[PDB]
Amino acid sequence: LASIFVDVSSVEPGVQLTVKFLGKPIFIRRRTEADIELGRSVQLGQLVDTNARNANIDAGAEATDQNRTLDEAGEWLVMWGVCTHLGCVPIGGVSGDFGGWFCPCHGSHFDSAGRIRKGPAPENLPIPLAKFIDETTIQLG
Ligand code: FES
Repeated sequence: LASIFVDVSSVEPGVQLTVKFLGKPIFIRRRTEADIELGRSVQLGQLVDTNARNANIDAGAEATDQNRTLDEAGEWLVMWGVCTHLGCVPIGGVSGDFGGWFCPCHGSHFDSAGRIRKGPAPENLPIPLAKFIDETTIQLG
């Protein structure tokens, strides 16, 4: 079966793990308290794309910070590392003007929940089928 199983036991706050799945990067960021608070401080009305783009929940779900992470605590942000404009790999480590990712191909800025805030990309970075299957492992797909 296609599903893969990622050990995240050693991922510390402020670290992104990048894993290849279906030929493309998946970003698994363990968010800092700053990342989480900032994500939760954004009103839906401020967003370019109000859809959660999240395979795990209703396709009409709103792009609240809570609908962008795997866990209620908001520590685990898992998304395709594929810019929704033309597919370049967004640069992380708190890059760009919105405390998240910057796609250097045509200048798209994503926030700390991977939501599009500035530039040509039309959509928030999509979230794959992903869930914890115990304390230390995320199943993708
Ligand atoms: S591919 Fe990301 S801004 Fe164009």
